[PDB]
Amino acid sequence: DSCIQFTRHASDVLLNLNRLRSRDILTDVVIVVSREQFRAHKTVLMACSGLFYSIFTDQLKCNLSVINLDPEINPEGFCILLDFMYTSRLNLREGNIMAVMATAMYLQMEHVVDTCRKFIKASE
Amino acid sequence: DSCIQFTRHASDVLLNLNRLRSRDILTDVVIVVSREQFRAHKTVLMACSGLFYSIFTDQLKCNLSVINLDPEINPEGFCILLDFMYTSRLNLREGNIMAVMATAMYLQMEHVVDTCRKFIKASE
Amino acid sequence: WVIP
Amino acid sequence: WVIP
Ligand SMILES: O=C1Cc2cc(Nc3ncncc3Cl)ccc2N1
Ligand SMILES: O=C1Cc2cc(Nc3ncncc3Cl)ccc2N1
Ligand SMILES: [Cl-]
Ligand SMILES: [Cl-]
Repeated sequence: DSCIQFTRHASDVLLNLNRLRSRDILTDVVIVVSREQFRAHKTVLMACSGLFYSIFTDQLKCNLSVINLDPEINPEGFCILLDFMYTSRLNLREGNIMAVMATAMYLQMEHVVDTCRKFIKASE
Repeated sequence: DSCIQFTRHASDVLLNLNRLRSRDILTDVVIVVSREQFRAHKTVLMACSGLFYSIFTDQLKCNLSVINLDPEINPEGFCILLDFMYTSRLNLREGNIMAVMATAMYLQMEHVVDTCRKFIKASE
Repeated sequence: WVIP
Repeated sequence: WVIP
């Protein structure tokens, strides 16, 4: 086509979605991790994670307001990944990299799994 | 902080939200324009438009599944702006610029209003 | 704004 | 990935 494109549009949309999350506006699901609860928007979770995409396209699960993750999932690792979903920023540190990579593998967030693998390989 | 950032994350999120819109997945509102109906996600509409942000933060309207726009709004102008919200791409043409600018002013999409004003000024 |  |  002959469209023009606003370079900062996608980033501005994501910043506003994160502002809605902060203020708990139109959040439609609670993700439960080892008795730690995280409110989010189903559409953002689906756009970022192969696992949530599969969950919320299921005819029965699409209607659930609460999702319980596998008990092996670390709440801090989940929190870091939820922040990444809404900001593009990943708080990757020596002390959390193993939990973050394990959580990203479970959530099916291929780009996060890739950078964790590379950061681990650099330290060996 | 000491975060790393994935450059293409915001664009990838928006592309996936547009794929959900195309497949009518988790759309939670119908926007009615001169008897033309457009399904969308409330959160994406709020992230892009000052008008929808005001509508869906209202305690009564946040619960509506149908929103009727002012009868002066042109369905094609709305369609072009809805496409822009989900893609960052604006199909601005000599034949639609007046309807697009009028719709963007009503929806409170300041960056679109800005480029329409500049494109009109260049043709005078 | 840019030409994509 | 970049340093923002
Ligand atoms: O690593 C990843 C990130 C990711 C996101 C999604 N999401 C969607 N895919 C396609 N159409 C719509 C959506 Cl919402 C699916 C798989 C994966 N895998
Ligand atoms: O031109 C524009 C575009 C736009 C978007 C919004 N959205 C939000 N603002 C702040 N926090 C959350 C959201 Cl969702 C408000 C006003 C305008 N004006
Ligand atoms: Cl990812
Ligand atoms: Cl805009």
